[PDB]
Amino acid sequence: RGWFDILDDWLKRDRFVFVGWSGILLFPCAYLALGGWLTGTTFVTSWYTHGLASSYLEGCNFLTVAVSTPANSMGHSLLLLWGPEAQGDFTRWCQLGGLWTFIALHGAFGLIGFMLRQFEIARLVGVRPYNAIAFSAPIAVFVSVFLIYPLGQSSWFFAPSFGVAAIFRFLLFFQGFHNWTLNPFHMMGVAGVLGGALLCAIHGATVENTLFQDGEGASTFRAFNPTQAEETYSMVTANRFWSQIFGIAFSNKRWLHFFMLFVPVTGLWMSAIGVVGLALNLRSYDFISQEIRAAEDPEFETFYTKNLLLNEGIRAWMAPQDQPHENFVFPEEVLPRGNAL
Amino acid sequence: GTTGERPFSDIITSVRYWVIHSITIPALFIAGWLFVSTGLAYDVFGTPRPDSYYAQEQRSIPLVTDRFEAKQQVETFLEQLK
Amino acid sequence: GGRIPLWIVATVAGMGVIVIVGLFFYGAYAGLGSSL
Amino acid sequence: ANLWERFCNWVTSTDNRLYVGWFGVIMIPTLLAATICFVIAFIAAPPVDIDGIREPVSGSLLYGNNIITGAVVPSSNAIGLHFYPIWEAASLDEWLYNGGPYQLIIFHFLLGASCYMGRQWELSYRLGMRPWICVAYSAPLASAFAVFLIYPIGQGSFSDGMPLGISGTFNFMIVFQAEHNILMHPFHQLGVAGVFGGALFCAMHGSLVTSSLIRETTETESANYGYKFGQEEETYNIVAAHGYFGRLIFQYASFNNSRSLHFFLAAWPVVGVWFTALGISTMAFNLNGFNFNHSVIDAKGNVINTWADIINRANLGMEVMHERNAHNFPLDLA
Amino acid sequence: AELTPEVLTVPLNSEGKTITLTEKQYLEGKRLFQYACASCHVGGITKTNPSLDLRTETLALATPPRDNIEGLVDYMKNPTTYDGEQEIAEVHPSLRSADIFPKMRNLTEKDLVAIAGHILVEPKILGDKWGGGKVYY
Amino acid sequence: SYPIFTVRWVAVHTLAVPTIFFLGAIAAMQFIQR
Amino acid sequence: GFAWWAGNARLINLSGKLLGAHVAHAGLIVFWAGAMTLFELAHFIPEKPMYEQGLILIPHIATLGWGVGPGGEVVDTFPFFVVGVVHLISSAVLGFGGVYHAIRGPETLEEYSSFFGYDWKDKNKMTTILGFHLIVLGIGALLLVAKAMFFGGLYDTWAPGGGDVRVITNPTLDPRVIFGYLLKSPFGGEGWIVSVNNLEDVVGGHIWIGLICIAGGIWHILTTPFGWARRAFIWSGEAYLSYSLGALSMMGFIATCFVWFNNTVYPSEFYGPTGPEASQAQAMTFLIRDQKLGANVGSAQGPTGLGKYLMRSPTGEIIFGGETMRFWDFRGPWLEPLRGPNGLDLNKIKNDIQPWQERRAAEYMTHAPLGSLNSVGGVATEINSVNFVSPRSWLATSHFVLAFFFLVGHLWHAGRARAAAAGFEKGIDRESEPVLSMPSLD
Ligand code: CLA
Ligand code: CLA
Ligand code: CLA
Ligand code: CLA
Ligand code: HEC
Ligand SMILES: CC1=C(/C=C/C(C)=C/C=C/C(C)=C/C=C/C=C(C)/C=C/C=C(C)/C=C/C2=C(C)CCCC2(C)C)C(C)(C)CCC1
Ligand SMILES: CC1=C(/C=C/C(C)=C/C=C/C(C)=C/C=C/C=C(C)/C=C/C=C(C)/C=C/C2=C(C)CCCC2(C)C)C(C)(C)CCC1
Ligand SMILES: CC1=C(/C=C/C(C)=C/C=C/C(C)=C/C=C/C=C(C)/C=C/C=C(C)/C=C/C2=C(C)CCCC2(C)C)C(C)(C)CCC1
Ligand code: OEY
Ligand SMILES: [Cl-]
Ligand SMILES: [Cl-]
Ligand SMILES: [Fe+2]
Repeated sequence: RGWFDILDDWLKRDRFVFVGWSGILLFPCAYLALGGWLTGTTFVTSWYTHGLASSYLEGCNFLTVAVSTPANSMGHSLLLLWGPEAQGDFTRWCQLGGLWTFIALHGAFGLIGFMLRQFEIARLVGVRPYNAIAFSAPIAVFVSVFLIYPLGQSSWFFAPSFGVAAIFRFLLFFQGFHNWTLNPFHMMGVAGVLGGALLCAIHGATVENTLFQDGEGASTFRAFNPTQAEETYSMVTANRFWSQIFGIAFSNKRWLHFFMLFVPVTGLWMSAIGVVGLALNLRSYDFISQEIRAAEDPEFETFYTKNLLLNEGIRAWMAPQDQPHENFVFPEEVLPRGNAL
Repeated sequence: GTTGERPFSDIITSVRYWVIHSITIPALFIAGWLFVSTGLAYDVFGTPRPDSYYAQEQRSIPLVTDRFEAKQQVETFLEQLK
Repeated sequence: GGRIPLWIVATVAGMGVIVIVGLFFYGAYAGLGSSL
Repeated sequence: ANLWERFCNWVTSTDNRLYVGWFGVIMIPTLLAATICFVIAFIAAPPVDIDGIREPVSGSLLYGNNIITGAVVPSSNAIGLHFYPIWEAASLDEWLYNGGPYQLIIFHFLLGASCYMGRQWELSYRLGMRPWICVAYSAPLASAFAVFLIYPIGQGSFSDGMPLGISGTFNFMIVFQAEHNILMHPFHQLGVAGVFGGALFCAMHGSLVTSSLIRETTETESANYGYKFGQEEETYNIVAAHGYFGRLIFQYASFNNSRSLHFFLAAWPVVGVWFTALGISTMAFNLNGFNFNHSVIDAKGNVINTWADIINRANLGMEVMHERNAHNFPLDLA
Repeated sequence: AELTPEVLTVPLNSEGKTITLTEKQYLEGKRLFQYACASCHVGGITKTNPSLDLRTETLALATPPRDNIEGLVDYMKNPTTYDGEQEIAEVHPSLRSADIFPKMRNLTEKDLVAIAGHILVEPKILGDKWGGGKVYY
Repeated sequence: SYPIFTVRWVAVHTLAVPTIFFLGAIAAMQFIQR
Repeated sequence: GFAWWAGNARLINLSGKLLGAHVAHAGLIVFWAGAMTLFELAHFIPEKPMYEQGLILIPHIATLGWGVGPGGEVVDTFPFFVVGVVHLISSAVLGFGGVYHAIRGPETLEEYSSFFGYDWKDKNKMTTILGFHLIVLGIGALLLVAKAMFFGGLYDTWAPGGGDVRVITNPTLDPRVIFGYLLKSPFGGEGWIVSVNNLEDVVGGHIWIGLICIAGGIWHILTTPFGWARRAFIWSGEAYLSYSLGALSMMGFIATCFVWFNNTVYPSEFYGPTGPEASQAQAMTFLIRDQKLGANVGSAQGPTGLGKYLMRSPTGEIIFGGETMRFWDFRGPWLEPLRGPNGLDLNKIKNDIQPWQERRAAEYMTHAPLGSLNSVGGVATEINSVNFVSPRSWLATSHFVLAFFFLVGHLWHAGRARAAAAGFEKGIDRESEPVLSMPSLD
């Protein structure tokens, strides 16, 4: 019972906000990632890295504020405050995009800290660590999108900027440049996210509409007690209903709740794999057979060829302002356009 | 089902709490206001004022184009405004 | 202990939120970011 | 023992392997008609002149498509919102060229899906359940009405309804963003939150219940065998789950009432998807997402671009290219 | 950059005399342009006839030259086609036709000067954006 | 018997104190003119 | 039984308090109509079209013929003021009775008087209350007939000369016309009852509706529901509410389409042009511009091979070309002079387009009902400048939302009324679970 055990004792005291050993990593990094984002979106410009206003101070609103990525000329610099680019000048550090690496790096270590917290609390309380395992899916998404993806590209500049409309721009970039909707790993992610939301709604509704009458009130919430041994709804009636409505139904309460873990976690993991490919521009952009036929046969048209024309418009029309370091000058006559528009 | 801290509902309905915080809250609000109205926020963060995004006859973004001269590039852009 | 009634704390706090948020929406039409 | 009463008893019987019911009397023929026509069209339909410009778009497998590019193509812009059944065409060849199958499918499907919702009410009544599962289903159903019926109504043409295909869906999405800025519309933002949050809570609830399963099996067998269908006792310890999750955040951020918890699980994605269905349904009448194009200008009046202006550049690209041969005049008003 | 007197200085007539607007006049003219003109002329284009814009170089080549305060004030009273050959008051808003274009009824002589001044100042600020259309948005 | 200063007290003010300061700064911004 | 968040369900069997809730709520409705009208009038500027000013109630009054003259010019704003003040004043009386019956008046009515008291299960009394309200509604429809025929008439956008207020002397009574509308297809070119395009049919329909409602009111005062009706319905207050929720839903969906397509009882002078109208006007505008330059718009082949300006509809009618081919069912007063028996007449197009038609098309094309949630007018890629969202977009979207939620409300209360009537709205009886007494499916 030395100083280590005495510190263990204090970290694991049952208090309003549990601390734990994991709290030493989690709480500084979470607070700084969050405080960095609120500071930047309130006060900090993107004029020197993007040619964009991005703070409330500059006139932006909650949808258009962002902590924007550093200039392309920084490469993948860590952009440490004390590093060779800002050289300890706090003001220059903000203007060069240092808050972006600050937030991304502290956010990453905060995510680690949060998953360790899930492990730590589960061990102390005595439950299996499946909530921590499920949280692997948000972690894979964050690291694949915010770190691996720009590390495969020319610079951090092409990572997502931390803002509502900046993320909207990220979506559209990925359509026009990567044809990301065509990518089967994203499609598997879509099915996991929408399948998860389906399972969430259908399961909640089923329980609430197969309840046992355990009180007399019209509000049925009051008729549950957290220490009761009895199931509060009828699995047997729920199974009959869904078997006759949909053909098949759950019959095992454990499988059902595991499947609810499984579906959205797996979906997110699949999309992360696809973004890892896009780090290398390894896209599912084209179908070669469609392109060979369409090049030879000007009457052949599909929704696939229709969408590539859309992608080509996006690229030519957004690239000069979206990639200002490239000094794209596209004269009017080269811009792709249909008739009249 | 309590961990020993004082309940929140007891605190915010207490007179002493409001004695302290009817001062501490407006003071913080006033401090934040002054941070902006004095212009200090522009200076601390390097955020352009409405008159200093461009030079008078200038329509080019002052974009940082060098990794290790970046700090100096910003500084040269700023001089060209004054 | 239980001096200031809770329902009065909620009303005044809630109207303080309304005031601050309303001022942000007024600001969408005036000054910076108003398009004018 | 009257003949009509015997039919009535069979329609509403709770002993049929699949419940029929009065809603099912309509649902079964309309869904079969829609399904059979869709499968046949997807495999074999000839190209359709969706935009009414005599430029047919090939949608089916036999005409050079795969699973990802294929579609049942929306009906001709020359038809607009006119009703186009088979018997209004001079020939099936005409009806196919003009996209008649799409109308037949979406009308039969929306009817059959609406009766699907009614059927959910009806069986709940025959089994002595509470009735509101069908209310959960009204959120996906409203979303299908929005992209198949409401949006064409407001825009004047089923040619602008969502195609019955994978790449056609993405086409619909891209064009929708160029013309309505849906990303900047709060009801779509609420839909994302309902769908993201729904996936989140699905994973949360699944992991918390799985985390607190009571030990009932050995390590050599699936834990799932620790539950037997219809057992009276709960299979996990909700107080242990509450004790874990309440400490993960703080105590009062965790449920200990299972009814409240499952109602929350029901309500969040259902309401979020109601709003996103309403978003499509109101952008049908061209009340569009927030426009902050050139909202920031400097002391001289120079435009200071924001991320909203970058979005607009991408939207402009989609605008100028979509349906590249169908516009003769400068404004794409529908 | 700021709204300096030099940018606020625009030609008064073809002879070469100039006039220097105030910030107030510029802001007034911008409000009035939005009220009475922008539904067709937003950003210096013409929605119902895109061949003709409000760019200064276009206005300079109109007959009656319209790149000056006088020429623009006269246009708002008695608009003509681009070659000067016909009066178009019955299809284009003007004081001469304020009975059929009721938004022109309560425009005073100084309102016209402010509107004209806005049209002449704005290309000095926005460059190609003014009258360039969606390419430059 | 309740303590006044706790870990909870710290966490609360860690968030609440800069929040009010920020609301003050953003409020002032609504009156900035170009 | 009910929690605070379902607290108004505690009113179900307190007829006196429930009366106060209804009457107080009616005062809220009349209050909004009063205050909104005054707000609109305080903000009104006559030199600007109503639809550039965000008005939705003043256009409803103008349509009734008050305040407007030829062309829809506002000539006198005092009728607007009066309509708003009288509504505003009346909301005090309804508020007064509402709060009295909710707080101080008798909590239940059936002890105080057998006339005003009711049991939800009393089918005779319930149809008597329904009959009284049917008569009121039938009177309501005849007031519109009265205004149209005897008190100055209605605004007629189709009136020769640009539109004007017109007394209706020959309302349509032929039931083949009136009920013919109820049986037209809702699809394009037909439009169900939304296609009503003249005031004689409008006024004639309201004579019919008033008589039918009054007749039905007397019918329901005098009878009780037949046995087939008694075995087919649920007879409870929540069931009745759910029926009305379904009815309001259906009516909101109809109203949405009415304001989106109809330019007769929603004149474009007041509400701005319709989607189809503005799209037709753009083709008209550039037909006019190009033809003035010397273009032969009849013979001009466009990029696809279809006419650049003019083409055929699928049944042969000459119509405007481009994407607006979808909108050829549009009919409007500024366009109909150009229509001959085969559609648009090329001789009239070459020779007979008037300046007022050029102005109107230019105006409508530049006031198409497109705009952002923050009221930036135009397509979604347009820059800030024009503060405009069509009243038609505002009225269509708002009422689609309301109509949708009231359909959900119908499902909610219909399913609950069924469950409550059969005795299992609170959940399944553990000792008598129906499925446990049923044979298994396999
Ligand atoms: C249009 C909205 C509306 C209306 C008309 C009503 C009306 C009513 N409600 Mg409901 N209610 C509503 C919304 C509404 N409610 C909402 C949104 C909620 C959710 C929070 C509830 C929750 C709720 C609960 C939980 C309960 C009711 C009950 C009641 C009834 C008695 C309330 C009472 O005695 O309070 C007494 C309140 C006071 C004495 C305070 C003063 C209130 C006055 C009337 C304010 C009016 C001011 C106004 C300016 C006066 C103008 C005067 C001028 C005209 C002369 C009454 C008929 C109760 C009930 O059913 O009882 C059996 C009940 O238990 N309501
Ligand atoms: C539909 C709404 C409605 C209904 C059903 C009732 C029903 C009732 N009220 Mg309530 N009340 C209402 C509205 C309503 N009231 C309003 C709006 C007010 C404020 C003026 C009141 C104020 C009020 C008070 C102060 C009292 C009642 C009382 C009563 C009871 C006896 C009334 C009686 O014998 O009158 C007999 C009938 C008449 C005298 C009718 C006279 C002619 C009327 C006014 C013509 C109606 C005008 C027309 C049809 C429509 C309005 C015009 C408008 C559209 C411009 C009865 C249960 C009494 C009660 O409960 O006793 C304990 C009582 O003291 N009421
Ligand atoms: C608010 C209006 C209202 C309401 C709620 C009621 C309610 C009622 N009426 Mg009354 N009725 C009314 C107005 C109303 N009525 C009017 C104005 C008249 C005069 C014409 C009548 C004449 C009347 C008669 C003659 C009878 C009733 C009866 C009944 C009861 C059974 C109704 C029923 O089965 O409907 C369900 C509807 C049907 C079974 C048939 C529906 C056929 C319609 C036309 C289908 C069309 C719907 C379509 C999808 C939507 C488009 C519209 C279409 C027409 C184009 C019920 C209590 C019955 C009763 O018991 O009276 C004692 C009865 O025999 N009513
Ligand atoms: C004429 C219309 C009508 C009427 C009279 C009723 C009446 C009733 N309903 Mg139904 N309901 C309706 C429409 C209607 N409903 C619609 C359209 C829906 C679908 C959304 C529902 C959905 C519904 C549910 C899910 C439930 C009821 C219930 C009830 C009962 C209790 C209501 C209560 O106390 O609410 C109290 C009021 C509140 C708690 C406040 C509601 C706040 C709303 C949601 C916010 C709206 C804000 C708005 C968008 C503006 C925002 C601006 C900002 C400044 C706020 C009562 C019998 C309950 C029941 O079954 O009892 C038997 C119940 O559980 N209703
Ligand atoms: C649509 C209804 C318009 C409104 C409102 C305004 N203008 Fe216009 N303008 C319009 C057209 C169709 C044309 C071309 C007319 C022709 O056939 O020659 C114009 C032209 C002008 C010009 C001349 C441009 C040039 O010579 O390059 C000017 C200076 C002009 N319009 C000004 C103007 C003003 C000041 C307005 C508000 C009071 C205004 N216009 C409104 C269409 C429309
Ligand atoms: C970065 C950095 C740092 C840090 C910092 C920090 C930590 C910060 C914090 C910050 C903060 C911490 C801030 C905050 C703010 C907040 C805010 C600004 C909020 C707002 C909100 C609101 C607005 C809300 C409202 C509402 C609504 C709207 C609706 C509903 C209701 C409510 C009420 C919720 C340091 C120093 C290290 C240095 C380096 C750099
Ligand atoms: C029951 C209840 C409730 C409700 C209530 C209600 C809803 C009520 C209503 C009420 C009302 C509804 C009221 C009203 C009022 C009104 C008034 C009081 C009026 C007055 C007016 C005036 C005085 C006017 C004047 C004028 C003139 C004459 C001219 C012009 C100008 C002016 C405007 C100035 C609640 C929820 C709360 C709660 C619970 C209970
Ligand atoms: C005014 C006017 C007019 C006229 C109108 C009319 C004449 C109308 C009528 C209308 C009508 C005449 C309507 C009707 C309705 C109906 C309905 C809406 C129905 C419903 C039904 C139901 C809902 C049922 C249900 C059920 C079943 C099916 C089974 C059994 C059970 C029950 C009962 C539940 C016109 C257009 C010319 C013009 C304009 C104005
Ligand atoms: O977006 Mn663009 O807008 Ca609605 O129409 Mn006009 O063009 Mn075409 O028919 Mn399909 O698409
Ligand atoms: Cl396309
Ligand atoms: Cl076109
Ligand atoms: Fe569960």
